[PDB]
Amino acid sequence: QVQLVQSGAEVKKPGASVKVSCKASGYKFTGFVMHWVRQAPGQGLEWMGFINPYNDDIQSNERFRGRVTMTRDTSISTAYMELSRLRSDDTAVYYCARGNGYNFDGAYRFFDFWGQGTMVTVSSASTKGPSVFPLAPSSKSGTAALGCLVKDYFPEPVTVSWNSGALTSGVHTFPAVLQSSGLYSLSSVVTVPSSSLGTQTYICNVNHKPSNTKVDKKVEPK
Amino acid sequence: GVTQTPKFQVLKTGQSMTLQCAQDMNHEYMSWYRQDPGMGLRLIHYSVGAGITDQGEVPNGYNVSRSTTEDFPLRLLSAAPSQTSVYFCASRPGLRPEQYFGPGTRLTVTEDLNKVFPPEVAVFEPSEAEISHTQKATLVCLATGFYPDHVELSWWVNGKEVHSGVCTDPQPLKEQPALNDSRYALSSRLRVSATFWQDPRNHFRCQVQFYGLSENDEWTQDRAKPVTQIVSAEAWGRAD
Amino acid sequence: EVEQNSGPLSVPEGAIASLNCTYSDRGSQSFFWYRQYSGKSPELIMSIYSNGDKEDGRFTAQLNKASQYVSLLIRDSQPSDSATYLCAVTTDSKLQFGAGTQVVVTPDIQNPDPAVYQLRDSKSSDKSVCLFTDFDSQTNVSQSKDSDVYITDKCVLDMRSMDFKSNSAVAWSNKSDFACANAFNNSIIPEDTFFPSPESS
Amino acid sequence: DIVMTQSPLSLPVTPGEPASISCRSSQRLVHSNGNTYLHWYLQKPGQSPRLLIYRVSNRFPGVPDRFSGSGSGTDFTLKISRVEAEDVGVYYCSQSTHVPYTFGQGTKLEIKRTVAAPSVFIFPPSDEQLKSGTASVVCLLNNFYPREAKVQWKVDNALQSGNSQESVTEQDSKDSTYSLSSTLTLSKADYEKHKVYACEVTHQGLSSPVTKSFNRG
Ligand SMILES: [Cl-]
Ligand SMILES: [Cl-]
Ligand SMILES: [Zn+2]
Ligand SMILES: [Zn+2]
Ligand SMILES: [Zn+2]
Repeated sequence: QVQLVQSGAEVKKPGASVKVSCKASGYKFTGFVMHWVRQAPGQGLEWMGFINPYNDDIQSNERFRGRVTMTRDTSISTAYMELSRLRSDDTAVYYCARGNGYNFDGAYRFFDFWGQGTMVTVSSASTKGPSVFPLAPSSKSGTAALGCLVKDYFPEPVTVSWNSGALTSGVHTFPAVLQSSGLYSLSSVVTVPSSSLGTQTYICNVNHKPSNTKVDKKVEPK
Repeated sequence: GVTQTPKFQVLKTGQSMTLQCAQDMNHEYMSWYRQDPGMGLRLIHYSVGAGITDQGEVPNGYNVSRSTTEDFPLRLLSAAPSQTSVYFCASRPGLRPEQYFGPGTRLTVTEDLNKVFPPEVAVFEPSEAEISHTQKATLVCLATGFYPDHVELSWWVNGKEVHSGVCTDPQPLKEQPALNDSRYALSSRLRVSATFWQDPRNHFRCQVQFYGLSENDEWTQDRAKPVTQIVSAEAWGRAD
Repeated sequence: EVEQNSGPLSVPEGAIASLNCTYSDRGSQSFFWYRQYSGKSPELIMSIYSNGDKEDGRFTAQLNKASQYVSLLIRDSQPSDSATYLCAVTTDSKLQFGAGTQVVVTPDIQNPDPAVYQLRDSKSSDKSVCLFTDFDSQTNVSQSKDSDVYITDKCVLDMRSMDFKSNSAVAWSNKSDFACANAFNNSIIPEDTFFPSPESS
Repeated sequence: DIVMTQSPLSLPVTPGEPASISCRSSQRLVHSNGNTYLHWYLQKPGQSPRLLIYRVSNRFPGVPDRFSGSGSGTDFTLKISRVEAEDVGVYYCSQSTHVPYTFGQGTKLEIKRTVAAPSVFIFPPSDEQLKSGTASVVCLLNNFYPREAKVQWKVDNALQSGNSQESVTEQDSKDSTYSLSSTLTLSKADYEKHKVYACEVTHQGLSSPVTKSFNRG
């Protein structure tokens, strides 16, 4: 079980720095090269550089030379990526991707495992946790739809799960919309059997990491 | 007598394997054992006759089958790093209480096959000071950086294998002893008379049979797939 | 349960290697001795079924059913006999095996001439090994203290047609510091070890 | 920088049909060590990218053998022998021979399926939200195809404009459908001046528009 676990999302002001971490598990950490790849919202992929945790050897994209710094701590199997003098177009999800080549092999040039990503928003606006409201199943409910409304948060993202991960089928978590207040809003829905409404408990698990919000909202028929 | 295949095997965690065992002695009782340092021989399963099988001390993750009297396969359902051991098959008449053992299967289970490396082999020619001082000539062979520890070193003089004047280390050195995935080094010596080394018609070859991956195994590294192969090094006699 | 004596037993060539073995089941009627060479399989060498002595070449097995005691003596020990000896016990036609006793028979070196030689790679002269050889069995080789210096334990070779036996240990390293003069520095070696000068360039 | 260009940038394909994505590089990609470090990754919606083919034509273990790669010089092709619904996402060719490593723009594979009309659902604002002073009314359009859909909000039969936002999911990996959520935002005071709340859905799968409505406020 190779796993790469990255640090949580953040908002940083323009001119500030961010240090994104990536903790490796399930393999000898110094044996593989760790790359950093970014993707701006709705955009393609951009390689930033890499560190070889064994010898501290680095390579970097000239486009970030002077702002990017890759380090590692072998005691805690973590690789860091610090990016300085944050500009508005540095808003992106940042991924750590493991090179395939073990023990100095050239296969390091292609990536096998990736972290989940760390969204960094470059903004002078303040962090705000969301409000979570039930989208109650209809009395006139066959299949019934229910969900949760995650209103007024900044910055992105929020994660939403159902029944702690035990409910995945028929789930639709929608892309957030930016409201005129400069705040985000999203809904998460699930279509379930109408017959289950009386018996089965439905709880949405919302997480907004920039504000440390963790809400477990029970969704019931009125 | 008791036959076993393969002699060596490297597996990836989760893989399946069947160690074959067969005898032509009409023995009713066949058994499987594993041998680990510190521990002695531990019985895994036994069969008191065709169609009958029973659990030994360590049945955990092993299945056995006795469809015929001659064969007794040991199936490894899903290989785990704890199953790394030497396995021996054994057969008793079951009627003389004497037990005979198969040659053994040395098995290594690794989390990743990218840790498998063939040896590099080098021959070191006799020192002139040794030749003059003792009238003897010692050739040294090194097999380095191999994983797993599944190798067979032999010396060949003039196209024929030799055993006289040979000493190969009984166990390899761990290159990084602290590590569990450590690569190995092994040395051997071949000592001949100074005059035998001095004849340029004599050719000495040090051969290392390495057991590694199959030609059907998957491989994503830039380096060559570390398959079962012979790696050798040679030296020619010299009237220097 | 089968229990054997503490190993490795160091036995000089020509001497008797004495192996003991005790068992707990009093109804045991079959007792055996297996010889296992390193990286090889256990081979049955002796079987004893009733009290007293059983000889077979250089081996003598002894059984004392009353004391639940099995013995194996290896007379006129040869370095050839260096192996692990396993004691196995049973009651009827399972076999309980002991952990074994490793026996190391040290060769009788009557004419030692201890020296450290430098041998070069037949393919590349910059690569070399240090061979500590022709020392008597009083000398023990210590393992490497440094992690990038490799040292093998003493090995006995037999030049059979000449009836000549000799000990040797190999040492090698990529370290710029490494030299034949310092290779075996962690071992207590003879004061008169010959250290020939290497070939200069 | 070596420029990697993909063609087409959007690829609609019916399951069972073959697909082909071209990758063109601004320079040759053979490294001094002899290897050509040209690869193909697929990023499915909401996930990290995943390696399919490494070094032009080598399939990564675990990838279905319906994916294959070929090419030399500056022209490289990724082929899918028979496309399956799970192949939906963006394909990227990559060059890691020379630093900086560079990716193509991405080619979005779209699965053509049969027309599927949306299942429409409406949700009134929760009483917990109403206490706060705002009213959100949600309309859900579940599992439809094609992606073209129109939602009109009606409050007491009056057509709304400027007080709603919508978002649509990516095409599903199993049924190849889209889902849309539309929120109508009103203040608690204006929400309480009206009885009928309705969202009206038009889509190709519907011969006549479908209305879902509720009374209260
Ligand atoms: Cl980007
Ligand atoms: Cl209502
Ligand atoms: Zn520069
Ligand atoms: Zn109005
Ligand atoms: Zn109004």
